[PDB]
Amino acid sequence: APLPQLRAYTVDASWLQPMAPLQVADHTWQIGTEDLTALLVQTAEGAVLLDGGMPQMAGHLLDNMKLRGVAPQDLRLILLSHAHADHAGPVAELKRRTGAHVAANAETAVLLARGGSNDLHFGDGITYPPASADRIIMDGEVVTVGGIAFTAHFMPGHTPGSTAWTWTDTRDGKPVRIAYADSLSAPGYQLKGNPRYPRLIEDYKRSFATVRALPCDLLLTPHPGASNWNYAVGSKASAEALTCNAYADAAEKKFDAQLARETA
Amino acid sequence: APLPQLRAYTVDASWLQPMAPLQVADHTWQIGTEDLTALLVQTAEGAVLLDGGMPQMAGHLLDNMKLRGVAPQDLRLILLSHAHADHAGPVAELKRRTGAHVAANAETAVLLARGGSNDLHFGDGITYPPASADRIIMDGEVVTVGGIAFTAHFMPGHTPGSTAWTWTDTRDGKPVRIAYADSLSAPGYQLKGNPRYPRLIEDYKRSFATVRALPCDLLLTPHPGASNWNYAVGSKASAEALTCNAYADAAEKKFDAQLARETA
Amino acid sequence: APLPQLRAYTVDASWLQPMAPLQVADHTWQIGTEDLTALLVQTAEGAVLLDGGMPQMAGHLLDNMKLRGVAPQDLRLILLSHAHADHAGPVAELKRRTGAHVAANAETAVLLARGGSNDLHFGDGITYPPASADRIIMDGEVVTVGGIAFTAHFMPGHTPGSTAWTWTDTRDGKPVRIAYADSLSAPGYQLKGNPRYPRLIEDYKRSFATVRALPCDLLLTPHPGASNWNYAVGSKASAEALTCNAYADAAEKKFDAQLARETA
Amino acid sequence: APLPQLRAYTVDASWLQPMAPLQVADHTWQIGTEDLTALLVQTAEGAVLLDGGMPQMAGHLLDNMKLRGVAPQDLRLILLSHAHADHAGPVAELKRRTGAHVAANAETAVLLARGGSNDLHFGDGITYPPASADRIIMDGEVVTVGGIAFTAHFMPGHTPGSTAWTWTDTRDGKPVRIAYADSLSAPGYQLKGNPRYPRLIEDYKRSFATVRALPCDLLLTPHPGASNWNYAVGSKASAEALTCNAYADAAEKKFDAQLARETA
Ligand SMILES: CO[C@@]1(NC(=O)[C@@H](C)C(=O)O)C(=O)N2C(C(=O)O)=C(C)CO[C@@H]21
Ligand SMILES: CO[C@@]1(NC(=O)[C@@H](C)C(=O)O)C(=O)N2C(C(=O)O)=C(C)CO[C@@H]21
Ligand SMILES: CO[C@@]1(NC(=O)[C@@H](C)C(=O)O)C(=O)N2C(C(=O)O)=C(C)CO[C@@H]21
Ligand SMILES: CO[C@@]1(NC(=O)[C@@H](C)C(=O)O)C(=O)N2C(C(=O)O)=C(C)CO[C@@H]21
Ligand SMILES: [Zn+2]
Ligand SMILES: [Zn+2]
Ligand SMILES: [Zn+2]
Ligand SMILES: [Zn+2]
Ligand SMILES: [Zn+2]
Ligand SMILES: [Zn+2]
Ligand SMILES: [Zn+2]
Ligand SMILES: [Zn+2]
Repeated sequence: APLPQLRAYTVDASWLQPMAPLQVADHTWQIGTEDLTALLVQTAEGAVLLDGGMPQMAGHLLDNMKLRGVAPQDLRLILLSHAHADHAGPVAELKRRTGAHVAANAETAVLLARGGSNDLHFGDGITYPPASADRIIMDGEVVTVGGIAFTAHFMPGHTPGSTAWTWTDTRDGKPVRIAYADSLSAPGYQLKGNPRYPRLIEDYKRSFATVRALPCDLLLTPHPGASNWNYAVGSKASAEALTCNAYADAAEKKFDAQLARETA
Repeated sequence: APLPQLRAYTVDASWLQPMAPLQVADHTWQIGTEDLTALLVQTAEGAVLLDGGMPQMAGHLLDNMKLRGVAPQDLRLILLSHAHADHAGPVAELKRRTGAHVAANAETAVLLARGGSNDLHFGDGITYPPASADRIIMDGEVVTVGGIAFTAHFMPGHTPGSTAWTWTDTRDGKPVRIAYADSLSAPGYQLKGNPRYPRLIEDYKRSFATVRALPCDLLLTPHPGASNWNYAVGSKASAEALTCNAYADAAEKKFDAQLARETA
Repeated sequence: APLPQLRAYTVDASWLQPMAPLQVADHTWQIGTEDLTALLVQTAEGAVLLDGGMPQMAGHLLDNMKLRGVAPQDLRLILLSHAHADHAGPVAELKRRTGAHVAANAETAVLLARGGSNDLHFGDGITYPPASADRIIMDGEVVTVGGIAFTAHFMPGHTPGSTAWTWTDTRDGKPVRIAYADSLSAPGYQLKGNPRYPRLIEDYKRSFATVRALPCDLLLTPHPGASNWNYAVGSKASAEALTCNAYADAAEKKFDAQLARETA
Repeated sequence: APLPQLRAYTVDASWLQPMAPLQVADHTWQIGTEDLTALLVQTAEGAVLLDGGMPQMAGHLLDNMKLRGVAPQDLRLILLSHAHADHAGPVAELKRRTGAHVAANAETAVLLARGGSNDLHFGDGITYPPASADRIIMDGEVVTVGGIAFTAHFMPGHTPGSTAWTWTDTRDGKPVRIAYADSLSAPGYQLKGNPRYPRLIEDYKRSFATVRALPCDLLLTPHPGASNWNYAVGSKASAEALTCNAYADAAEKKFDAQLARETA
């Protein structure tokens, strides 16, 4: 009886369904797929990319950046929510083909440095090509590119380096405060007494309060369904979107019920 | 039409067929599978592991080390031939569970650091968990562990960091010079005018002469069939084994014919 | 007028005054200098080193380990308080000459990876040879070596990766709870509105409460004077030592006065 | 008697004497100091920097790039000769403040990754802030930026990753072939039987032949005096400059005499 074969990381087909650039604000564009968020922010001095999706999406992101008139050498910075393969997949290839830098916190940098291997909950099952972080950022730090200020807010939980990014854009000249909050889920995580993450419950709870207090007029999440975004219906995508309170309060109820069912 | 799914790195079943420790010399043991070489060298001050095989072989290697009376903390050093997933797969997990160090040259270290991603010929198709090299070694350098001296011989070709290791063991008190030479194949490689490896032909040719001149009374290769080793027949495994000249001369004939067919 | 010359990191002479192993508990030994703490813990399966001091102390640490009958290959693990040159200096050389692994959190790992360069407060003025962390640890995680359990407690402040280590030893068979807390000082730090560390005050305050609640019957600090340890007087070294409450309460009073004087 | 203090890396004052941009060709500019070469190549799609000099020269390089009308975000690539502190010093700071990428071979990347520590000949005496290489290049590989092609030529000797860069510029429309060859010196190196570099003599000899055959109409070196460049006299700087043959033949005579005196 031979040893088992390696198994690839397969996802839903909608996660890999490419879409054209859907506009969020005057400078913010969704250029990922129907079920994976990849945000582009075009400024006067360059573009900024927030997350990238699956590893095989690198070419699709570049095609959509070309549609927005953004050349590869115009991408200045890559920001991340958390360093899992379904969000930070193409980061390594994007750095090679765009000449961009990656800014992330220490926890996301070390997870990105080993390509998602030795995950606290997933082990080596979800692995992507590794990449290095060029700039380490702290909680509440401000990253400015082309006059647009990106503020990081640590929200540990899904990964130890989970980060929410908030910035202020315009919509026909009216200022809108966009908050890109990371996921607050724990799919199959051992919450109680996890040796690889002893203070996991304290971090999740403290992150729920963090998401509630985010300066936010419009919320987006790495998975659009988590905040009731529907990238497929085009104009009416943000119709039934959730608030920061509604998103954090719904996520905490799921966390407590899962925590209660774990004690069984 | 969605983007294609990720595909895993599947191999022949014999590459994953575990085997018990087959003895090579007084201190050298094969503890891998039937078609993947993993050499253990037990010394008075600790053990040395040469290659590890597929990524899912980490547990099998530890079980065989236990059969030889080698505890995890007794593995002192990990040496490599080249940093591909079918040879350096479990290196990252082995470092975590054994407290061992990895010695490799600059070219193998950087390929091991990115887990085989961005391969010169394979791209991101064959990816394994990344690991870091603790000690960088040069061509002709001597690594000593427990009185046994391991000499490295650079043989660039299959990978830029392909390394042959030679050491002198005993067999019932009689000194035997064991040479562990890396593969000299180029499966699907573009040999002529490869932009990622311009001087590839010069390196292959120079490596053929290197393998011929290795101090060698017994030759082993990462794939046992490359030197006509048959780990399955136990005692008669080294019966029809090849010499250093026979192995290099057969590999060069295949390289030239492939090079001639490439010009077509 | 030429550009200014590089200036080395010079310290007090007592920081570099070697001392013989002074015993703390049945298994805990101070093997550093008179004004720099380097703790050795000898277990049945190997030794553990906590901090190392200045970069030029690597040879002195090895000599003292030899006096305790600890061979270089017997050092299994290196633990750190924070990755500054006066505490993590010889870590890179120690890893080369002992075959030991380093366990630290993400923030200490990335600072250790760049050798103290690009410090949040010191820039590139205090730089030491870089080293890599082999195992990343989380807050409250337990590291066990030879039956002795080391519990990490994150106390961000002096550096973002400042860590206190607590373990339970014996003293003539009587269990003693030793806590090795990191420094709580801010020599020349901008506390209010520091762009490289926006939430610095929140981390310092939260760390003061962390140090107070440490399970501790005997406290040691990277600088022995910070807890009124006097390694020079031998037996009477722990005579006037401070408690966890006394150490945290004295450090907070200095932090608030410095914070009040900063607002001037 | 306390342990000795750390000593900084002090150099000649002329190595730190800033100079204004002296023009080499239509697109090539020397923007370093009087005795340290730092070459800037302005193209239509961005600038390229070859070497940077001492670590404290980062601000001077940026000032000279501003004089050439090159903004920090316009520096696309950093190329190196070898990763010593007097040539790759400011690379880490330049990457932070310019958003540029670094391309170097495996041997230079690993030396740059540890900031010059654990040098084969210098140990930890010459240490600079570490930086990471974004793109690994092979011997004879071509790097193109803005239509200007940079060809790498490995010349191991001074360091294992010593690289000569050759490109073709214009001078009033007339094509000039510029070769930037690395140093061929061995100041205090043990040449014969060096355990850290066993095949050092073979690499030096093979590199002498490499420098002779470089396509070169104008030669520059990291230290301008090595090729009889005098950056101080402005226009007449390249007056008494050496050829590729003259530079390699003079360096080999010094190597053989030093090798003969070493055998004494
Ligand atoms: C590693 O990627 C994830 N997990 C998986 O794909 C497998 C392992 C699974 O358990 O379903 C992960 O985390 N995601 C999230 C998230 O909320 O971030 C959700 C909702 C589920 O999908 C991705
Ligand atoms: C990356 O692993 C290898 N390649 C593959 O598995 C695929 C990609 C394939 O082309 O067959 C690779 O190289 N090997 C060698 C070797 O000689 O080293 C041989 C003989 C073929 O198998 C492994
Ligand atoms: C980087 O090393 C330190 N700082 C210096 O040496 C210079 C920069 C200085 O400002 O005096 C640092 O932090 N230490 C601590 C500590 O409490 O950790 C104390 C008390 C002061 O000494 C070391
Ligand atoms: C590490 O920097 C160097 N060495 C020193 O500065 C000290 C250590 C010294 O031995 O003089 C080094 O190599 N250089 C070269 C070169 O040719 O590259 C020359 C000519 C001498 O200066 C620099
Ligand atoms: Zn995820
Ligand atoms: Zn996800
Ligand atoms: Zn291979
Ligand atoms: Zn193979
Ligand atoms: Zn400090
Ligand atoms: Zn200190
Ligand atoms: Zn040099
Ligand atoms: Zn030099």
